[PDB]
Amino acid sequence: LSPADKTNVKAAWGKVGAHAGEYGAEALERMFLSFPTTKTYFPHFDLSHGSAQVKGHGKKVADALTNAVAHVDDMPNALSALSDLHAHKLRVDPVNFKLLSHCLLVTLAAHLPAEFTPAVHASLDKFLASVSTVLTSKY
Amino acid sequence: LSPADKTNVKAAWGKVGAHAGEYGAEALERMFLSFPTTKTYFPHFDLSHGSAQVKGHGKKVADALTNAVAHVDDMPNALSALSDLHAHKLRVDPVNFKLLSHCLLVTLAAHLPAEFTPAVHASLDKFLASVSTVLTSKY
Amino acid sequence: HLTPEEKSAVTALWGKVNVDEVGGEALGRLLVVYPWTQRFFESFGDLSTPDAVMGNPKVKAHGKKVLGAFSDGLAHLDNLKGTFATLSELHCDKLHVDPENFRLLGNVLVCVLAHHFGKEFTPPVQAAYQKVVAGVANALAHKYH
Amino acid sequence: HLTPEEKSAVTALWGKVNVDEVGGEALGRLLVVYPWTQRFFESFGDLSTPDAVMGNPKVKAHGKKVLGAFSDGLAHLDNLKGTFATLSELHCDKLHVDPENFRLLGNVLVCVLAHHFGKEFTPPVQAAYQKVVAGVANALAHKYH
Ligand code: HEM
Ligand code: HEM
Ligand code: HEM
Ligand code: HEM
Repeated sequence: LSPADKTNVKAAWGKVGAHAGEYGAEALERMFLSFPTTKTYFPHFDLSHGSAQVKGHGKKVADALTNAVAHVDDMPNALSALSDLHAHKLRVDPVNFKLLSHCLLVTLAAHLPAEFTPAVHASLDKFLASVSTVLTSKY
Repeated sequence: LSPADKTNVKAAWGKVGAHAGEYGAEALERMFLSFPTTKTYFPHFDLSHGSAQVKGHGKKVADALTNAVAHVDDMPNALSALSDLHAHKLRVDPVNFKLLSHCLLVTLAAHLPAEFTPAVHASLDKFLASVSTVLTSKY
Repeated sequence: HLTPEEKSAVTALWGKVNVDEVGGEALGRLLVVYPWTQRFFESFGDLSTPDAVMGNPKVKAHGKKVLGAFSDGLAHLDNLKGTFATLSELHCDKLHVDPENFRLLGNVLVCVLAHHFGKEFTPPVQAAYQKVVAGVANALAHKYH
Repeated sequence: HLTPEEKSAVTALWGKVNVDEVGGEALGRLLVVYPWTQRFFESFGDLSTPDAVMGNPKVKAHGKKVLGAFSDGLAHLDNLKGTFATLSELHCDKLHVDPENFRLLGNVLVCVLAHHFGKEFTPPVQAAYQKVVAGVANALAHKYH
């Protein structure tokens, strides 16, 4: 990521803060309804609206992306464990990471319309691409 | 790249050898004839069979992949000049790196039947995917 | 293939869409987020920075023409292939645009609806629009098969 | 979408294809090179390494059913949407396979044909085979559209 990208991302993710987990839930919910092929990776989950499990997992995704923003310069060693989980054990199709990153961008738009400028949209797309590249590295 | 993938690539690329530039030419031909949208990036070339220009370019692409094998641990640094050409100057659609990588694998299978095992096939895909990723990293 | 209740949420949200802006906003963001797309639009002038692109007069004007073809596509959801017959011919035979990029403008459009509408843009409203843009993207890529 | 010299070259090479083994090497190479694909074949048993996958007799068995389907597609090149309509339903609504994975299997099938025919798999022959697989990949993706 360029220095202009680091700035825009850290600024934008600062202004989420506590709302982080609540936003992650909404992103997962959007993914499940918009792309029903992704629901088969979660047979052990209640996927009904306002589900206890999706709120709880929502916060686990959000915490992961915050650490990434915090460790933006050393991303492959801040997320190393999650590649093994997603690539080796869960066998997650690479196209599915583009689907979540896209629903993640629809959530930040719908919630931070003042900070979702075209230059910030581009920085966040680059950031979520990087995150995806690391998670799929064990392929 | 894993230790095994590195060994497997140095094996296959070893057997290619002095023919690399000739296979480089074939892969470009195969791509132009199979995926004819890719032609739009070479309006200044004679793209007929056995063109002097496609042979001369075959060598340049071949010599760049040989550099990359030699510098597999420092690929981002070995190709950074090529990455600025393809993203900044030429503006190459990322989807196109996938079509050239496919046409290289098709050329190698046809020429090195003994060497093109399932394991070597999988290592060579990872290697060209790694190159494509560095060549699209200014996006 | 939409349900009655999907179709009536789609059609109901579109009749409040600012037609003179969102189109440009969509096209402008595609050119900034996926910079390779700029090579198709050289004659439009200055695309060097995000500020240049969004305020480019030939971008905003071309945004209206794109959103104008979307508006035709909703009318005729039972016959998109035919509605977009001539646009598929232009885009695939004349311009040689990789279909992977029709999907990308489909999704950039969804981020913009969300941007403007906010909470009125719900997950099930999104899943309806996601179904639309995909169909548009497929219809446009028809001359490639 | 094929010339008369294209269709002839396609049919000449296909008659020479070991129907018994090419199918299996192609389904085998998919599972090794693109390992996320193994989760749809959990019950074929031991896919834990390259040599297990190419040795596994249920991969080989199933590989014949897949080549069987391509053959059947070649016979009806002017009506593919019709020929694959049932398999499209199976893959799309029941199994939930992302249609990008249909493109990958067709490209692995072209790698496998080049491994077996070497020099005979000339650029113009490959280019007719690329048209065919794009045809089949797109026909199996129909129930998503
Ligand atoms: C930005 C992208 C992603 C991030 C940051 C992310 C992060 C995480 C984290 C932190 C965990 C839990 C680790 C733990 O157990 O302590 C997890 C689990 C999981 N993720 Fe993801 N993930 C991403 C994308 C995806 C996608 C696209 C899918 C599927 C379509 C997926 C499916 C799963 C599944 C199935 C689990 C395990 C569920 C369970 O065991 O209860 N992930 N992810
Ligand atoms: C593995 C992928 C690729 C490699 C290693 C590669 C390598 C190269 C090299 C070494 C050059 C010469 C640079 C120079 O003259 O200084 C070059 C130029 C070029 N490449 Fe690529 N390339 C790749 C993929 C692509 C693809 C996919 C396209 C288009 C479909 C493309 C289009 C071009 C063009 C248009 C030029 C400039 C030709 C000229 O004006 O002389 N490249 N590439
Ligand atoms: C997915 C939905 C899309 C729609 C509905 C759409 C619609 C249109 C329309 C209506 C025109 C005007 C045709 C005319 O009246 O003469 C046009 C022109 C054009 N479109 Fe698109 N388009 C789409 C996607 C794309 C994409 C992704 C690209 C490139 C990356 C693209 C590149 C162009 C170009 C280059 C022109 C020609 C402009 C000129 O020089 O006059 N289109 N499009
Ligand atoms: C060109 C691409 C493909 C063709 C022509 C094809 C063809 C077939 C055929 C003919 C069958 C047998 C149908 C039956 O038994 O009733 C089948 C079954 C199946 N296919 Fe495919 N297929 C393709 C791609 C894929 C891909 C990419 C995957 C997974 C990534 C997949 C997963 C399956 C599975 C899981 C079965 C059922 C096996 C069982 O439980 O017995 N297919 N396919």
